[PDB]
Amino acid sequence: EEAELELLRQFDLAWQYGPCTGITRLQRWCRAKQMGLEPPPEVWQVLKTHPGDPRFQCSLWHLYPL
Amino acid sequence: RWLRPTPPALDPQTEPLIFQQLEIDHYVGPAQPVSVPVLRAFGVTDEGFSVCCHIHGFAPYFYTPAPPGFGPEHMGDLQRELNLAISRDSRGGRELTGPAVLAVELCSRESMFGYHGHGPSPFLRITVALPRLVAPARRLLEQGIRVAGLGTPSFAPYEANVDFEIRFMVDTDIVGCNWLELPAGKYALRLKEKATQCQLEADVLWSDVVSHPPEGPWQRIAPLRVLSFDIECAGRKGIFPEPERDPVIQICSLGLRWGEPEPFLRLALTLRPCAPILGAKVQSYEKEEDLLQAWSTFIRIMDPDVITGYNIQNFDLPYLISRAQTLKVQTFPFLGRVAGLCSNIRDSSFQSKQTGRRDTKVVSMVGRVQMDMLQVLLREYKLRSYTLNAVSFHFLGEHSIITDLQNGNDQTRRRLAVYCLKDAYLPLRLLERLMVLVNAVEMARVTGVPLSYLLSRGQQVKVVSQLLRQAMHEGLLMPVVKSEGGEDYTGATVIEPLKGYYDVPIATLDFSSLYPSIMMAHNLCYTTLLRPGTAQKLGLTEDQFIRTPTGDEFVKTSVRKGLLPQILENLLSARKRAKAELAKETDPLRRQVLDGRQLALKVSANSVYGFTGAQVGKLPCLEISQSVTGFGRQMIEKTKQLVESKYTVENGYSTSAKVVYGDTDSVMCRFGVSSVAEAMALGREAADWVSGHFPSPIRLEFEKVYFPYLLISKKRYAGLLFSSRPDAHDRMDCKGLEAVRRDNCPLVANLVTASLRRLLIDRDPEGAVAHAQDVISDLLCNRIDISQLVITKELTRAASDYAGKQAHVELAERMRKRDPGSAPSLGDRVPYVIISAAKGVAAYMKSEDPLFVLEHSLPIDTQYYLEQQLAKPLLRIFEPILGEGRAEAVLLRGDHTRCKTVLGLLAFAKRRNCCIGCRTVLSHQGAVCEFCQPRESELYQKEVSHLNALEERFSRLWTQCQRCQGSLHEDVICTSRDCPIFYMRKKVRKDLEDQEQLLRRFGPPGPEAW
DNA sequence: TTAAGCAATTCGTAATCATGGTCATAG
DNA sequence: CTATGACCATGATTACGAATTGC
Ligand SMILES: Cc1cn([C@H]2C[C@H](O)[C@@H](COP(=O)(O)OP(=O)(O)OP(=O)(O)O)O2)c(=O)[nH]c1=O
Ligand code: SF4
Ligand SMILES: [Zn+2]
Repeated sequence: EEAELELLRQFDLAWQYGPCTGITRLQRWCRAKQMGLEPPPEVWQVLKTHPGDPRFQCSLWHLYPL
Repeated sequence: RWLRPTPPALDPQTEPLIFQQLEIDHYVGPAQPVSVPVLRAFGVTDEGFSVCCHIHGFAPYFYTPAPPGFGPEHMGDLQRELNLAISRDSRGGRELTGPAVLAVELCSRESMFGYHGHGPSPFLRITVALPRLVAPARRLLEQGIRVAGLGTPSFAPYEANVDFEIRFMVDTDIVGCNWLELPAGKYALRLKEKATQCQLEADVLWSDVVSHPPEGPWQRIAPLRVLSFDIECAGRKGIFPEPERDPVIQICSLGLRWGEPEPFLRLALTLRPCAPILGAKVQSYEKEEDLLQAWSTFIRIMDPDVITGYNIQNFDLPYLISRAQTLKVQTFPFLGRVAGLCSNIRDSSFQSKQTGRRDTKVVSMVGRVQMDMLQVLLREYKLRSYTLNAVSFHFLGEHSIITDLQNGNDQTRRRLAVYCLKDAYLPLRLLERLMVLVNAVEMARVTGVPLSYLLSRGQQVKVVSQLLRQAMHEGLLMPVVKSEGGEDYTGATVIEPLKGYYDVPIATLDFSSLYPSIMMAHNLCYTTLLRPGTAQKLGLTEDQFIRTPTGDEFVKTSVRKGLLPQILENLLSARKRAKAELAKETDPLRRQVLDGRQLALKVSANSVYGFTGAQVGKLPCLEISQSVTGFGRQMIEKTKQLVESKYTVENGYSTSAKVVYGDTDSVMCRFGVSSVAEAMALGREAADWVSGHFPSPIRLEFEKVYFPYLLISKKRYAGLLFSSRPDAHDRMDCKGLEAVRRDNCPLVANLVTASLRRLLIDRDPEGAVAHAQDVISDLLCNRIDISQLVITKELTRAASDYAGKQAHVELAERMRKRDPGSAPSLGDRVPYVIISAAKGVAAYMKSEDPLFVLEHSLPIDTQYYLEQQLAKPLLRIFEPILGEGRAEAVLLRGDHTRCKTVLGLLAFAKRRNCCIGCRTVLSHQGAVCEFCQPRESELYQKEVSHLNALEERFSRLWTQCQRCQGSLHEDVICTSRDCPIFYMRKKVRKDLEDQEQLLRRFGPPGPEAW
């Protein structure tokens, strides 16, 4: 923790995985894996050792009335 | 980056200098030629080199009458006035003045105020060494000691104490933004070892210069250099940025030469490594010290003339200065032209009854000129919101996210830089499109004040300047009268209306430039005001003086010519030339900006008259003001008597006309015919007929024909506008009504405009009633956007708003938990909406910020908006066409439509389902009721045509943001509170969320797993 | 040391007056 | 238990002070 919260914030702004501020984080991870762009096997291995926490399993701007 | 061209081959003993000045400056100096105040003048050549000019040998002075004794006509006492008193008790009278070369001079002059005769009198001219010694001398010659050998017994008053640079410019006939010439052999370039940073540095004596009056070929403008910039900072969540914790991360700059239709420089300086942008240079640094140093070096090397931006004074420059002070970078705050001078932040305030009161900071830059476009908008224009988005929509047509666009990758930083460059580009487009700078240069050339005074001062320095420039040509001196305080006088008359609705044409006749032509054609001035005794015992009344309705006597023009007639005549010809230029444009926005130019010149001419009556001012003469408004009242009642008396049934005409209205310059006479051609013909005959009963330039003129007409009260009416006949109609006129004020809701102003449209153009009251019914019904059914509900009010001086409790003051002074660092200040506008509660004693307890009621979802008081905002303007407008059954008609059109309303313990809802047909709560989830089950195909048919229309509204809105943003492949981030698009795109998601779930009460129309 | 003017319509806010409704006491 | 009187408040209307616009 506090290092796992920057890896996800770095996965969320890389443009080669998609334009993602409307959906979940694991849905975008599986969308890129289907098309197989290059999802890395570390943004998966922190979404498995946690429960349904809203500060891991949510996009950066899931507040913010946009 | 790009440098100025190289000054090749100037030789001073053969060649002159011809350059155009921008700024002047005062400077107390050593290195005297073998006075101490020497003058600086900065400017540009006809090619593009930068020229500093040092001017020597000038010292301030004033005048004082020589008292009638044996002293000031005897040279021993003149030089004894120069000589100091060596006594011990004269330490209060010869120290703070001390040994200064005040000197003694004898001259024969006159005082301005009044008319005593054509004969002058001896005055003493007193020079002083320094400009910062005329204040203690004034404190030592009037209330100080003037016992000096009995030469000047106390007291003799001081006359013509004015400003130093203004006295220089009045002396040598140099005006703002003028062409200046140093002749051959008069100036020395290498006499001044370089202390400033310009290219050419001359060193001249103050009698060598030649001033060219701007006219003919001397009416050009040199190629100046204009810069605009913008900055970005990275803040915390909630917390507004603070110059001791939040770094400056990006600076972006645009630069152009004036006269060329595109820029030539486009630079962006960032603080992490970035990605390239086509059309601009990009440099990157790993520390902020390098970024601030790089910007200071660029601003020294490019060396711009003018610096613009948007809110750069109150946000950008002091943020940069404080941030450079915190990080210990010594070389930043030297931004000016003088090589050894650092810059400093200093507060200032301005207040008037015309613009209100505003408090600004200033930052010192010598040589360079500042033009914040926000202050120009706030001074000239009266708008509803003053945000960059709001004025860019009105004229053209468009913090915590940024901190994670900067802590991310380099394409995010490239997106941030493109956003910042668009921000830094918008005020240039506004400056060149609105004709700001051309009008500022013409104002400085017509009035004679510098170019920095049109952003800091009011309308007094300009009329003082023009009066002094006209006073040197006949030899008069101005006095100092100051009084606190006189009384008011009686203003203008308004004629009593015949209120109602008219449907026969009324023609408008008015006088053009009324008060300046009264002051012109009856020879009224300070310098020809006759005191009550000095007529006596001469008895010549006829054609030597006249008498006014307030009571004064004023000398005819066969003896004197006043000074205010000539200043007014110059201003009137300048406005006439501006209108003659405006009569040949075809573009609409260009036509209104030339209208803005001529409006400004008419405001200047009327502020000449308003100077006289200002008892808190510099020279008031309320006798003149009273004579002006007395002549106004007399002439308008003359107009009304004459118009209603001549064209009558016995005088061969058709119908005796009757005046329905008149307001101090205009007359709205109702003629009787219902043919617009015959009304126009008789109205032109009437205007030209009545004008032949006056001196000149007094003239009445036809202006319009209203058909139909609607008169509600004093200063409240409406009508439809005819300019010609085959030019059928132009537009509506809404004088005073609820559509042009800014104290209300957009909903109410829109309803008033649409009602007058349906009522005056199509003449259908039934569509008007149906329209107002639909507006009220959609209000009560909760389908009206919250853009239409926002009220704005101006937060003025804090003590008047201490005196009585208001709504906007209560919202402003109540801070937020998120941000006690961004809140309304004095002078701005506070927006709010009114929510529903049960505290009926106070409408100042129900007000809330629009963004707070957005994010926290508070309900709206529809009864407040129904009975307090809407109802009474409608009862103003709709009554005069009918009786009081019309009040009952709209309150009954409410009554058929008021019966349809839509809406701790509130969380414990049981999700009670309800029948879609007859609204009966019941156990189970099926949509239809057992009594209303047969009619189910019709109840499914009903409401799927509602889902169908919500689907069509989702798609038109959420793809409009993609075209306003620019991109089709990346996310939208725009929470622009002045866009209707925002929060209208938020509610359709919830309407669709609700209406989709109501149709799943019905089963599915098929399987889905096959 | 520094500052154009006044006439207002108009609506809001506050205060005062009127009118009824509720509670308590007495018969 | 019922009726009458008193008090109390609450609501509505009228009069005054204040942002903006017409000149
Ligand atoms: C607008 C305005 C008018 N007035 C006075 C002076 C004017 O002589 C008188 C008439 O008002 P206006 O009709 O507004 O101005 P005007 O008649 O001088 O010029 P024009 O007809 O070309 O539009 O009202 C002022 O004193 N100060 C002002 O700001
Ligand atoms: S909400 Fe959409 S349409 Fe409205 S300003 Fe923002 S981007 Fe433009
Ligand atoms: Zn039912």
